[PDB]
Amino acid sequence: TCSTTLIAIAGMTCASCVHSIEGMISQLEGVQQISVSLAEGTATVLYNPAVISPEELRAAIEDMGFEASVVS
Amino acid sequence: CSTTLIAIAGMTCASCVHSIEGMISQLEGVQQISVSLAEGTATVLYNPAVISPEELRAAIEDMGFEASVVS
Ligand SMILES: [Ca+2]
Repeated sequence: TCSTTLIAIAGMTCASCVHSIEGMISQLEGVQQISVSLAEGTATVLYNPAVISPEELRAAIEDMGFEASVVS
Repeated sequence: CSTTLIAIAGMTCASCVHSIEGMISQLEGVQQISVSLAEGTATVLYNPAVISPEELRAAIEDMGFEASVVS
């Protein structure tokens, strides 16, 4: 079964980037779905914790040039 | 839900109005959309946890109509 993680993402200011983040993160092994809220500055990720971790997700987002933090 | 008003240029037929309604209304997070051909606008009721005015506007633009968020 999937777990959920909430990640704060700073610096998102366009639709293009929302879609780019969702595309990149969704394709990682174990990621079922990612919902980015441009309004709230967050991503909610449904993932298989046996194969990927919140800190791996966070790190992938950072690598795209956004500051990111696992909230919960 | 939140509400956004989007100005859309170039709506000059019923078929396009309905196309935009269909495409936008079916996006995840979108509860309702009303398009005004006379006023050149769409009013969208949406869940900001899931979708933004910026994304709505970009989706309309991707269909071939110039769009801007008014409020
Ligand atoms: Ca999305």
